[PDB]
Parts: sequence; structure tokens; C-alpha cells
Amino acid sequence: YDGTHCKAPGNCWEPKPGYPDKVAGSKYDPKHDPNELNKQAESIKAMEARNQKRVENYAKTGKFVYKVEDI
Amino acid sequence: NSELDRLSKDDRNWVMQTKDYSATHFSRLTEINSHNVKNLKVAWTLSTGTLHGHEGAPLVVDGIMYIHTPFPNNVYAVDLNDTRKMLWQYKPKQNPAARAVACCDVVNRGLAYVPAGEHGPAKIFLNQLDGHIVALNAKTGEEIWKMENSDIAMGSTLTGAPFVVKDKVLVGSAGAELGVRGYVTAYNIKDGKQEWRAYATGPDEDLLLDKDFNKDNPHYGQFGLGLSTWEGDAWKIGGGTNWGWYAYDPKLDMIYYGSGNPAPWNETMRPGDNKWTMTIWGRDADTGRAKFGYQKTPHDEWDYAGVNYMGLSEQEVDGKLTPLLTHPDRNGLVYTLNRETGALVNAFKIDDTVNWVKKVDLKTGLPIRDPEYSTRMDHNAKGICPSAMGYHNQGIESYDPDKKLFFMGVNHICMDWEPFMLPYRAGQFFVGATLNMYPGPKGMLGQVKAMNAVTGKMEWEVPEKFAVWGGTLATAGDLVFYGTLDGFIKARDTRTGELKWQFQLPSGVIGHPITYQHNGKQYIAIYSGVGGWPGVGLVFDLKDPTAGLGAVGAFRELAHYTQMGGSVFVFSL
Ligand SMILES: O=C(O)c1cc(C(=O)O)c2c(n1)C(=O)C(=O)c1cc(C(=O)O)[nH]c1-2
Ligand SMILES: [Ca+2]
Repeated sequence: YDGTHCKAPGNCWEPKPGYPDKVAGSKYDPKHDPNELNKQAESIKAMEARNQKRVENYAKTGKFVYKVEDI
Repeated sequence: NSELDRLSKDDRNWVMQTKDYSATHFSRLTEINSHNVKNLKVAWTLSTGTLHGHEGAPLVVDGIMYIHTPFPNNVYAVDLNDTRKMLWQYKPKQNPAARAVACCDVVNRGLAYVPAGEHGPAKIFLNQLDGHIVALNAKTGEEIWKMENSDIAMGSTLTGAPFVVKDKVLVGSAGAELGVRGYVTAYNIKDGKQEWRAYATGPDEDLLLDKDFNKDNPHYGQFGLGLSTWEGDAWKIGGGTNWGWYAYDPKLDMIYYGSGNPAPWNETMRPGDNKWTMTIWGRDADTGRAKFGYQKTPHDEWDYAGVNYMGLSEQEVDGKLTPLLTHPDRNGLVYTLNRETGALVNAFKIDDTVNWVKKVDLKTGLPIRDPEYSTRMDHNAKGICPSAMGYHNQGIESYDPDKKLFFMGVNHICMDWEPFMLPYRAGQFFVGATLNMYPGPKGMLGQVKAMNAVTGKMEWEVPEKFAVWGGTLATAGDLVFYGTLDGFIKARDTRTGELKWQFQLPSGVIGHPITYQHNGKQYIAIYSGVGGWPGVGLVFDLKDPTAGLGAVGAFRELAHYTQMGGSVFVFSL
């Protein structure tokens, strides 16, 4: 693995000698909990929905209000 | 923002952290110069009211200095005709738990500004550690709007300064050490409404790519690579946060920045190029759509997080005047690209001891790896230069366009590194390596260097006891100013590197100096307040040499020179 042998344009990763192609089912399987993986993205969706609440409320009233329960 | 650009050409002002849209950090002021800087004295000071690392620097606009602090990110305005009084203050109420998910001290790289217009009054912008972007009235400090960008429950913070372009303010990301997937966001300055959001990993729609993305250099890679260079869903926690600095070319209407490192540090857990972490981007201002993207460190093995500053310049490339970007990365290479096409012009070693890479092949764009300095599970890799701290970190550097030289604060830090397996839990650290760090082969921890970025020619190089972390300021007085971790501000002759002046500040510096004119007189200002990564050992009373992600052992002597502090120093003749 010297970085110069490319499967495709912008894809040059090769396993180091003795290491596997894929980690799933190997001794270095990260075994990620797909529920943990998805948490970031769901918390972003909820930040965006609250933000759009604050924007609409500024549009409707001319007054900015942060706390979404006081809207 | 063309009004902001215009204020930036006025030497009375310092309107953005980078000084101007090209990040020149260069002043035309010459009252203070190489032959009288020896007489520079302290004119006045302020306290910030906090300890911890003070990054970034003050802004000055229309006769008002704006000051900011590490967490809880207090902001103060000071009228330069009455330097003892605070015109206004803004004191955020933030969850103290934000501190526990910051990797590298509770630093903040500072404020942005936009002048009055249709949106309407002049505003100060603040990123809080707790993930909020806040718009303040620049004259009164009144909160105009506030939005949530990042969620600390996910280990997602903000430390990078906001950045204003046109009617937008851009907000980065932080937390790759806790598995945060990087993203940058544009908000409307009137409203705080989200305009666009571009992720560093994942499907093409999230990446936000122009249909002509990488047209000029297809061999960098184009579409689908944000998924195909990862195995399965490992991109969803894959890092690439952007906590550094930006640049903008108004004429091309393009924004430049770097995405950080892939998570975890354990390379074996994330096979593949891990695009588009570790990438230099050029994105359309209005839509955020990338026109180009160059990955400097495919499949990072060393945490060379690619967030460093972008310095724009216009220089001859084979006899033709070419619009460029210059970019001293963590990986110890200094990159210069054509800022219109993205084409690689040069990529040379900031110091000859860089060893992870033998050289970058300029025609393929590919760094030729040396397997002797790779990292991998079930191996303790020894003597890798640079270390995870980089041969260059978050300091904004400077460019003298008369001399065609960049002046840079450089680090000289090498490491050993062994990964370990670990689970990802949202809200917990997701690092997966143990490091020891120490001086590079030349034996000191820092340097200051002057170089030509097209040719790679080193004009001068001088040593420093500690890494030079905070960046630099250059002037037409033939001087480069910088602060040191051990607590000096210093000035060097820009022709030779000769030391012309130094002053003993109370604490170490990790931000940059500014200069401005007020009422016909030149001033220099800087923060003093050590912290950030080099300072973790002293800030948190740490003694294990592998703690602070490896930094503690390398910087254990720092605490013999400096304590914590928080002040602003202003100098004049
Ligand atoms: O992965 C990340 O998102 C992240 C965040 C930060 C931060 O927010 O300050 C740093 C780093 N990485 C990092 O690699 C790093 O070397 C670093 C140094 C510092 C500092 O200000 O001294 N912060 C950070
Ligand atoms: Ca990092």
C-alpha cells in the first residue's frame, strides 16, 4: 500500500499486507450498532425543525423568539 | 460581501479574523517598522475575565474593538476613544456539559462582522461551544437571532469562527474525535434561516456537488466517492469536521476551506480513502455546490485534520500570472492550487523530516506513502513525522505580496502511535489510539519560516523553544509579529528572520496579532491566555504522558514558563 494503485479515479486504498479487504466478519470488525450510527442525523433533523419554527415565527410577528414552547 | 471587502481595505479596520478575504494577514501600515520596533511599548490593556486558551484575536471596525473569550464565550465591545469602559457585553448561558465534549480545551476562534445594509443593522456573529450561532447588534450587543447548528449530546461543538460572505454567514463543525460527521452551513444574516448545508462524507446529495465537480481534474475523483470509499455505513460517523478558516474570491464567487480527519483515529476500523475527509474545497457562494475538491490525505492514519488556513495570492506559474490558494496542512506539506480550476501547482514539505509521505506526485495528485511510517492495529508505529499535532496547526499565517513570501509558525513534533478497538457511543470519545509525542529530529518543538509557495524555496528558518501555534502578522514595515506558547510576542525582520523585538506577556499565546490605525496612530493587539491542545496538560492538571491525546508528554515543560491567563495587550510607539 503506497497510495498510487487505483481501483478507480479517487479510489486508491488497498489493504496493508496481512490485513483484510473488508472488515465485516474479520477480527477488526467494528460491529457498529446501526441505532447509534443514526443518532447524529436524527438530532440534526430535530435542530433543523426547531430552527424553521423560529424563522417562521420571526416572519409572522417581526419578533425573534428562541424558545419553541413560548411560540 | 462587497461592503465588508471594502472595509477590509481600510487600515483603520480589522474586520475578520483572517483580515481580508484572501487571508493575507498583511498590513500596509509602516509607522512601526524594522528600525523602530525596538521602541514598541504597551499602550493599554484589558482582562477578558476568563482563563483557558484565547484563540483568534480582536476585530476592530469603525472605531470599536470587539473582544471574545474561551467558554462561556463572553463578548465585549470597547470604543477606542474610551478604552477603559465596555460599551456593551453579551454573556451566554450555556450548559456546562459542553466542556466535557471538547477535545482540545474550550477555545473559540472568534467573532465575525457584517456592516449595515438591507438585512439591516451592523452585526457581530458568535459561534458558541454549545453549538449555537448568534447574531448581535454591533453597536448595542442586543441579541437579534440565535439558531442551533450542533448538538453537544452527540459530542458536536463549535470552535471555529463564523465567516460572512454576501448575505450569508457560514458555520463549521467540530467533534471528529467523538465520531461527528463534518458539515458546513450557510445561514441568512437577516433571518438566521438555513440556506444550504454541505456534509464531508456520504451520498453526493449531502456532499453538495456541482454537476461539473472536478471537471478540470477528474483524476481527483468525482461522484459516488463519499460512499464507495467507505465500507457500509461507517461514513455516518466519519469525521471531516471543519473548525478552521476560510477564504473567498469575490470575482469567482467561491469559498475555500478544508475538511478535517476521518473518525476514528484507528485506521483499521475504516478501510477506504474515506472521502471527502482531508479535502481542500472550492464551493459556489450562493448554492454551496463544490466545483472542486482535492483530498490531500486519503485514508488518514495520523489525524492530520485538514482544516488549516487558506491564503490567496496572485503569482507567476511558468511565466503566467495565476490566481492561487496556499495551504500549509497538518500533514507537513504546503499545498498551492489554482483556485479557479483546483489544479495542483505544488506540494512541498514544510520541513525535510516529513516521513509518512516520500513525495506527492504532482501529475496524479497522489501522495506516495512510505509503509515504514504507516499506522495499523497490532503495531506500535515509531518515529512518525509529523505527529497528530502537525508541522502546522490552526494559526492563520501571512503573505507579503512585494516579497512573494509566506511567513509561518511551524511545529516540529513527532510521535509513536498504536491503535485499539472500541465501540462508538453517541456522546463519548471515539479516538482509538495511544500516542507518545516528542521533538522532531532537529530537537526543538517549533520554528518560524519564510518561503515562496510556488517554488518551495525557504528564504529563512529559525528555531523556537515551543511550537508556534497562533499564527502571524506581516507588515510593509518589514516585520512579522507572532506570539509563543511560552508567553512572548515577538517581531522578526522579514528579509532575514532577525529578531528585532520581544515582550513578556503574562501567559502563552495561541491566537494571532492584529494591527490597525486609530486617530492617526498605529497599534498592535493580541490575546494572552495559553491553552488549546499544547496547553491541555497545564490547563487540566494532567500528568500521564499519553493523556491529552498524546500532547501532555511533549508539552510537559510548558508549565515551567506559563500559567493560565486571559488579557488583551495593545502596543504602540
Ligand atoms: O476533530 C475535530 O473536529 C477537532 C476539533 C478541534 C477543536 O474544535 O478545537 C481540534 C481538533 N480536531 C484537532 O485535531 C486539533 O489538532 C486541535 C487543536 C486545537 C486547538 O485549538 O489547539 N483544537 C483542535
Ligand atoms: Ca481532529
